[PDB]
Amino acid sequence: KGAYDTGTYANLFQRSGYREDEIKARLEQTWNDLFYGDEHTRIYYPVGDDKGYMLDTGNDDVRSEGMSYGMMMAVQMDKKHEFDRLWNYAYTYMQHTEGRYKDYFAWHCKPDGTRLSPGPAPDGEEFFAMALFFASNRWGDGPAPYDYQAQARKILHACLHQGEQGEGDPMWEPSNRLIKFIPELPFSDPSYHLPHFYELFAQYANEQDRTFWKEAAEASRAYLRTACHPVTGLSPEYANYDGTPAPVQLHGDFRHFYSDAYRVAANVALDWEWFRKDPWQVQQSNRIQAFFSDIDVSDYRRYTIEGEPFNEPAASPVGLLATNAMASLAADGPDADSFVKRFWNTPLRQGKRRYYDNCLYFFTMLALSGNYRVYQQ
Repeated sequence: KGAYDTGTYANLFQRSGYREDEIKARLEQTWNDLFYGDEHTRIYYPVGDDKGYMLDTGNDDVRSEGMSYGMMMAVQMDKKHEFDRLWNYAYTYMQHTEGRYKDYFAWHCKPDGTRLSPGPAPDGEEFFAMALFFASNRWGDGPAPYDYQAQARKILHACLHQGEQGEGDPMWEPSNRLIKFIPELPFSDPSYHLPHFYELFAQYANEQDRTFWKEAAEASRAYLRTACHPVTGLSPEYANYDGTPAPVQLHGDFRHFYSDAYRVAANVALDWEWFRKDPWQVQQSNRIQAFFSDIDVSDYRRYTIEGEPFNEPAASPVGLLATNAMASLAADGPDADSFVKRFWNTPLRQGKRRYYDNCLYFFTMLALSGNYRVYQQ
């Protein structure tokens, strides 16, 4: 039985030998550095009386992934003031009130709130919805826009029913219950698949959509079994509905293992911890850890999914290490303890390119300390 049933969350740092007091302190120190740290470390910036944003330091913009990530970090750490500031920013500047993207969020804007392009990034919407359901369950609903449960249901309504609402498109393909890369294109991004979140959408979303969310959970677990390489455990950034790498796109070649694909190992391991439904998830976690067991983080590259290294280095090697270590929630092989200790000894990234690494880092620090939890009711 998973943590959803038992209420017990594995403290992998404690199992590795770290003291409960040091683990708590390290998690609180990670939060303080990311949200209130110095100018070379922090990624959260308050705005006036009631807003705040998560800055993509590398691109000098604010992304719906990043805002939704910040809200999930905040609710898991019981930080309601920061949650409400991030949510108010996303609600005020990024969420569409009309047109083909009604109730979706512009995927990026300038820090001042100016939208840069109207189209969404579906992984943003699913983190916004999960974080808002947890806000409702931990803290209770306030007046709009802080009526968390109704806001979450409104987002997931649009995710499934946008084509009925007007000229746009839903974020899930109805015929196969799989999330799409963007509403308009007929392929997916394996890192967007969160079967563990869809299990909870099946409990918390509008009653009419609960059967769909439960089928989406099963379809996504099966989809990941097709998308992850059976030898290396590596997955492509973009994949066809059948799990093979999607064709080269106008904006780049996403057939390889790079930034987006890092989250797959993290997502598989958390579904295993929460629901414990697909034992393949243990072997997938063992495979990716075995692949990286003898590779230095400073030497991480782009890889073909069959494990051929490019000369090109990883842009977010600390992010990749974080997701490899989060796989210890599921992995039972010879490398699981080593990755937990290597992660413990790795500090937050600093400087211009810190954003993506530091988001993935914080979620691993939550999960390995036993603090990435389901908030029920």
